[PDB]
Amino acid sequence: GRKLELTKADTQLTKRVKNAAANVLRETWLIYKNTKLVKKIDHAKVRKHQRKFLQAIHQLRSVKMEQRKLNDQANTLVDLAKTQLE
Amino acid sequence: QLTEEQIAEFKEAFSLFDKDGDGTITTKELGTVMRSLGQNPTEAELQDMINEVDADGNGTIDFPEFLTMMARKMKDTDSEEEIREAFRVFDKDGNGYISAAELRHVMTNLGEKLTDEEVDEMIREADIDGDGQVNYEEFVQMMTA
Ligand SMILES: Cc1cc(C)n(-c2nccc(Nc3ccc(Cl)cc3)n2)n1
Ligand SMILES: [Ca+2]
Ligand SMILES: [Ca+2]
Repeated sequence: GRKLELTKADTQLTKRVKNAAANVLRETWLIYKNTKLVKKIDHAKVRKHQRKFLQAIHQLRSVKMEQRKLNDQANTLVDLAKTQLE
Repeated sequence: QLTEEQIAEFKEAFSLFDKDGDGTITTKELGTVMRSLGQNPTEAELQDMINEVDADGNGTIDFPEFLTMMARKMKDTDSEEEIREAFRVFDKDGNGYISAAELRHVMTNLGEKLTDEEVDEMIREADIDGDGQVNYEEFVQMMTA
């Protein structure tokens, strides 16, 4: 039997991914431009885009964590169904 | 792909989810089942669980959507590392050992518990060297072999 083995590992989430990912591109570019393509660095501009960059990166981390959570919930139900194979 | 016997056994499995026996699994029934397994999915997570399996978009999971779904996740993997990690929780000094006394303290007080007698049978198998200490990596390897 299966003994101790277990299963091997949304429109709203997709929209959260596309908006956050576009903002990572936006802010990576604006930090790069304001730190490497200007004659004089405007630190207020850099702080602003660093705040927007960290928020977009952390939003993508949040979606990925929620997808991992959803995947394990689905695997929990699949594992329960697989007890009937015994 | 699924065999005749697996299709039959998964019909029995469908009854673990379809609580009222009306032929469909709702978010409400999935919530009850998940909570009976000590999980706490939010409403959106329950809806997501239904929506990923609900091919016709009627808001519930029927037996063919349930079966079709089981076919995609038949692959299993060994649990050795995860089980070892669960023993590591009780390895106070992080030395790879749990004493026979600490194993009794844990097993007779935490979770569902074992009787002192069941603990005796577990320790007899776990303590390979008869030194009153359990090398839990070795014990888990033995049970998953
Ligand atoms: C990528 C992705 C995200 C989710 C949620 N996925 C998924 N996959 C399979 C099943 C399932 N839910 C489910 C529903 C009912 C039962 Cl009884 C058992 C599993 N959900 N997949
Ligand atoms: Ca039902
Ligand atoms: Ca349906």
